[PDB]
Amino acid sequence: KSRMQAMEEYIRESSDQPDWSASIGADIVNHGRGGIKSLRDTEKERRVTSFEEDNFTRLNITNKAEKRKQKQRERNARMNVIGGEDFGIFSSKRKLEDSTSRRGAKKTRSAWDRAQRRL
Amino acid sequence: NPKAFPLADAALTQQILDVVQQAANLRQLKKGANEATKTLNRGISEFIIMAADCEPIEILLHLPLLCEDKNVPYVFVPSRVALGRACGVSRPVIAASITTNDASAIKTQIYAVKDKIETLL
Amino acid sequence: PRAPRTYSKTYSTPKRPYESSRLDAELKLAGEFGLKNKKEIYRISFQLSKIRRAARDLLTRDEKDPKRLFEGNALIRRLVRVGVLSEDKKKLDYVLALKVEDFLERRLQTQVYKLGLAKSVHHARVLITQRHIAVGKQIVNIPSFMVRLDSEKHIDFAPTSPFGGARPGRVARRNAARKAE
Amino acid sequence: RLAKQYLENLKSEANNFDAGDLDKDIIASRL
Amino acid sequence: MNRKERKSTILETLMGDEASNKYFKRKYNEIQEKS
Amino acid sequence: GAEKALFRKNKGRISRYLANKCSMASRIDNYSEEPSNVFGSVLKKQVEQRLEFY
Amino acid sequence: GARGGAKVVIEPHRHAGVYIARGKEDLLVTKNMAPGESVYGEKRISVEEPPTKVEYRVWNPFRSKLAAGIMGGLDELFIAPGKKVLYLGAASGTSVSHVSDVVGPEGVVYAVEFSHRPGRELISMAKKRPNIIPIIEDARHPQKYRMLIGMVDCVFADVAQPDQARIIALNSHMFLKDQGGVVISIKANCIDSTVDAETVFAREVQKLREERIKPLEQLTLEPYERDHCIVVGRYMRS
Amino acid sequence: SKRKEQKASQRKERLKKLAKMEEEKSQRDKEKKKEYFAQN
Amino acid sequence: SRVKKRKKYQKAQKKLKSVRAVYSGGQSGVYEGEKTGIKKGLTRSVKFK
Amino acid sequence: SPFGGSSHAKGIVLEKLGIESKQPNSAIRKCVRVQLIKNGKKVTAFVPNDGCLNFVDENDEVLLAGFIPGVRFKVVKVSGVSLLALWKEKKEKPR
Amino acid sequence: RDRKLIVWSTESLSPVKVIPTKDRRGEVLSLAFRKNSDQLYASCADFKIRTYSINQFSQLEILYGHHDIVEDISALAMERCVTVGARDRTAMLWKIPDETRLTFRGGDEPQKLLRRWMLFFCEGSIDVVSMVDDFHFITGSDNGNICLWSLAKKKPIFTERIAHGILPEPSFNDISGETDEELRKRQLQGKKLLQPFWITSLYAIPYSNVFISGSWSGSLKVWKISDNLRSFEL
Amino acid sequence: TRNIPQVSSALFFQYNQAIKPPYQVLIDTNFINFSIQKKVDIVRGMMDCLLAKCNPLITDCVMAELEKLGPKYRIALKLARDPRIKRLSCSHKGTYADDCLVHRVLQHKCYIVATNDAGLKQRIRKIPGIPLMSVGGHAYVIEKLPDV
RNA sequence: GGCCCAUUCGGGUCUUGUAAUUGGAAUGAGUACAAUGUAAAUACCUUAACGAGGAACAAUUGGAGGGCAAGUCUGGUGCCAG
Repeated sequence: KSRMQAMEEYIRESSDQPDWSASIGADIVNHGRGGIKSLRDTEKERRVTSFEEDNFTRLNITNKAEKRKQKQRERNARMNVIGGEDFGIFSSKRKLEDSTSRRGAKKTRSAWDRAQRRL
Repeated sequence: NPKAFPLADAALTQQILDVVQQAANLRQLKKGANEATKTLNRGISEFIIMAADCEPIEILLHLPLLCEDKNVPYVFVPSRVALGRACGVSRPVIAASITTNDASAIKTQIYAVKDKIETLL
Repeated sequence: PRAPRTYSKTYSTPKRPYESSRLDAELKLAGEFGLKNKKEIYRISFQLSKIRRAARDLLTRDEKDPKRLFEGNALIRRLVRVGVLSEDKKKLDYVLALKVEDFLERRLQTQVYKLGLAKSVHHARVLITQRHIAVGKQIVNIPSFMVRLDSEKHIDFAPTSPFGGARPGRVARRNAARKAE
Repeated sequence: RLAKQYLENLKSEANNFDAGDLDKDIIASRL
Repeated sequence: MNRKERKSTILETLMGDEASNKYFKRKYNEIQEKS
Repeated sequence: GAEKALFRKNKGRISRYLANKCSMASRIDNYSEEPSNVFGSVLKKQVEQRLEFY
Repeated sequence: GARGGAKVVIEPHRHAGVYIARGKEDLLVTKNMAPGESVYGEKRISVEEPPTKVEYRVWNPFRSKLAAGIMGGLDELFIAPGKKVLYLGAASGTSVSHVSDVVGPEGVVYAVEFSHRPGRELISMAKKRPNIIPIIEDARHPQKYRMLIGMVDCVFADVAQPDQARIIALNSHMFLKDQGGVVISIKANCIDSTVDAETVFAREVQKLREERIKPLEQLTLEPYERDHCIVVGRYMRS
Repeated sequence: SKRKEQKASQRKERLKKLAKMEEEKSQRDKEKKKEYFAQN
Repeated sequence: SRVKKRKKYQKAQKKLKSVRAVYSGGQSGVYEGEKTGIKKGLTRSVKFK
Repeated sequence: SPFGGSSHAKGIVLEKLGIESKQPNSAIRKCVRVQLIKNGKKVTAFVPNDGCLNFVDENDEVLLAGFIPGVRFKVVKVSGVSLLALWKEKKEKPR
Repeated sequence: RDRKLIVWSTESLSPVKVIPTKDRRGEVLSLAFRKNSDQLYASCADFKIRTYSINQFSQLEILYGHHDIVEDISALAMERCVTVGARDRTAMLWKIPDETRLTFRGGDEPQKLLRRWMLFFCEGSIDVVSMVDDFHFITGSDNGNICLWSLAKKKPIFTERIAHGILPEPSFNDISGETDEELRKRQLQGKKLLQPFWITSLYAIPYSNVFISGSWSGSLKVWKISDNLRSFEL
Repeated sequence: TRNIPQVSSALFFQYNQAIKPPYQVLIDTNFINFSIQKKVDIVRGMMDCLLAKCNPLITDCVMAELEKLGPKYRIALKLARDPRIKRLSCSHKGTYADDCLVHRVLQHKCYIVATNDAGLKQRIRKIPGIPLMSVGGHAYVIEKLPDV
């Protein structure tokens, strides 16, 4: 919930650690009918495989739980991803400042807290 | 003062040797001194590339005369030896010509490099 | 039952479909890029409008704002990965300077025509729809596939396609068989 | 600065041993 | 063009061209039929 | 010089080969303030090697 | 098309000093100031006149942007017999020789060039035409060659530079007559490739106007050239 | 003479299309001067 | 729809070279003159008043 | 509203008033008197053409839609089949 | 350049199988055996890597991701094989089962290098690569730069500029045909024409702290990597 | 000599394929007044209408008609002289603007015209490829700009 | 000869038309041998053979104009008009 997508790419450029890119053709969902797979949805699928390898059996999707996990996840694509990078997070409105803000109890509240920080 | 003038700096040569490479892949590249002259004679050359260490240099100083008559940019790289691989070809090249094609896949960085070459001139 | 779902349209009909300037605008865009219908032009205009509206909203904000800086740089990073914006236009005003023709130029059928693999835009579309084009290793039959730069160079003919090294198609082998017979 | 505060905020949101690691060790020993 | 083909006056050069003569003989016959 | 045979199947190859080198010598002569014969002397020598092989 | 035996009829153009050769094709031609030779390998007409053999040169509109303007149909061409012309950006005698032909022996042509390499051939051309005065000097500094140019009626500038308007103005202020001619050739890509051609031409016609040049005309040079025009203007000092 | 006849052939076709357009701009013009003076 | 519109666009291309001149690669080979002829008394010129 | 709020109204074909007209495809030949079923009020309706006039007969169901000035109604639909389908030889009227 | 990968018996050099690349541009440019394994990895000019199981004489999988030709290839005991893309100026490390790649870029510029100093040649291409370690590898560039890499960092951890020196300046008697001595000297343009030696070879002994570089300077240079694997010396 | 002005090369028929962002917009005298009336002040009111950066231009004439208006129309003058508003100088004797405004778009097919005077609107409607922008209702409206 | 513009008269412009003949390639729907899949099975993925010139392997909808008879009707100032 706290994570804001646009922020973590700055970590990526500023991490200085590689990113483990996949193959050009291995990313397209289905012959191009579904656009290039977004970065997040590649992070979800590997959880399935990393989940699938240990359990020793695949996970089937219930007919109900099916009906709210592919279309909009491939229609947010058709609305929002054009080429495997999302154009949707921006039309959305969010208060990222709370995620940036040092809202925790360990926050500058008096002149002495910030002075101790500067030490 | 020098006959080989202007000479691209270390950086500018790299972008030029780049656009040279994809051109060889896309059949937009005519290389060698006489082909440069022919592409110049027909006026299909958007800009030419020549080498400053040609042995002797004098065998490619016709091309500056041809281009400046017609307003085509030209620029020099330190090495004819380096200009070879960018052409994708097993021998040194002292002069090569990228041709005019508004229908080419690689237009954008050509006009980017072609933007810089006139600034150098 | 269980919760319903959010889905939306990828396009919007123009404010006035009937001004002549518009009509011949779709005419030449279609003809040069070889589209099927005006539906694709309304599609592409729709996202271009969304992108420019976001860019304008980010312009309205004062310099150095967390909002403007974060989201504007994210617009531009993604717009440069798609290849639409060059590396030297890393600014949001130049996002506001964008046009539909650049997106259409990023459509795969343009690249298949453009690299020399096809001799007409319609031939490029036929080749794509006919399982002859591979971006890297993977076969695409959607002309509306937009191409990245790293993906731009990896456009080749399919290993399975007859022109890319596979056996001749049905017509060629049929002709050879009747010639032998 | 703004990036660091987010990381510090994230770390706030997020004797020593891991239950999964103990399981993985049995899995590895079986392996 | 060759020296032999050259003529002092334009019309003679048009006389040497066989295609123009063949082209036109057809047309003059066609028009006279209508007339 | 193909109207007076100035440079003149195997014979034609030499005529073109000499034509290529004659073009270079003009470039050196034209774009040198004080042209020398050092390059001309050698550029004749390869033609002599060219002639012997054919 | 225009082959050796083919015979043509020479008749005058609307502009003085310009001529048309009819036939199966129509050619723009100018009488040769130096008969018996071609300057850039152009094509030539020889006419028998009482008999003296007068000679006429073919003007290739693709090579010469001014000739493309004539093909474009310029209403007014200040370059005319008995008129002083200042040619800026004279790469060689490809066009200046034709301009030298139009002005005639009574006229002169002040050819200005910067790059030394094209200058050498231009000087070699200049000897063959006693009326051409070659100025191998930067046009950005008219004070450099004020020593060499007398008062001029018209200025032709084909310099392909971003700062052409400044070059045109300084030369116009120093050299051009009041009510004198201004005729420029503009390419959009050099001045500004970022924006379309039409906005560029609007910007250039604007810059001429602060400099007290009244612009009269503009011609895009299609089908002979993309993204060109020739703007014709009058210098209004008063 | 075949080309001059061609001009007269497309001449007649245009003016029929032309007389159609003016008729629309006549009838619609009368309508506006009824709606305008309806206020007055 | 694709074949129809292709003929429509190319037709429209045939239509514009009638109304105005368009570049076709420039000169190709030796200059063979003005094929359509030269009109002495005609100007196509867009005049600044 | 012409139909009192509905977009369509059925009626009863009483008599084809234009049968005796000499001129083929006259404006009159397409006029038919119709009884509105919901209130019984007689009205006049348009049939698309004299060819379609063959299809309409007396005591058949006819649906009327908004359109010899004053005849505001057109016959769009008859006896289980739309006229244009019958007129295009796409259907036969059920009896 | 025949677009074939043929295998011989070691004893008699007798051919036992031919494996076509099945690509017009699939000119094989480098071969590397997985250490103590029958796995072969082949880098081919069609921008792709071909991996074979020689015990079977069969093709297994193909790798995609490289921006230009794959000139060189190096592998160690595990299957993490490293590559260099020539004009790509990028080095790529591959997980064959997972099929992902780690992409490594140089990203140095003479502009900043000179200012920090206050002849540096921009890299035109990476030419060679050898795996010092399963977590470290070295590359050689066409500007004479030897760069040390680690999987942790994208950028080089340490680089050795102009390792093999600068090429001899062209003779003044050959630069131009002008008679006067000084005229030909101006054609040399001082030291602006001088270019560095190319790194034609670069081999590191596996799992060691030393490696060897090669060129036509006339000498093989032996380098030693620091114990901390953060730098190397001659 | 007969003169037949060439159709601009920026036109594929009646599409102007030259006007692209950023635009050039000429301001007419009435437009400043109506903008003040509907409180749609100049620069962003476009930015919402067009979603692109434009360059407002006021001619020597238009700056002059604004200034014949008098003390009742002072607000229009200060808005007219905003530094973001560049000026298009004029070299014709008359101070009449409506012939001034149209005549520039006759030459160069690179401008939009901002106007609410019905006197000046239809003149732009015959000439092809001249987008026509006006203030109506609560914000500006652009008629002949398909890129919108 | 094609076309553009023009209430008006006419003016502007050039490779255009076929309602002509002809050649070799590609492949999708269909016709379908299999394996897989699965409690079994359907389905999905993959995959042998065949499969196009009227490629008749024959999508629709709406609108705008024509023109033709030893044809029919009506009105008028021949041969007209509706």
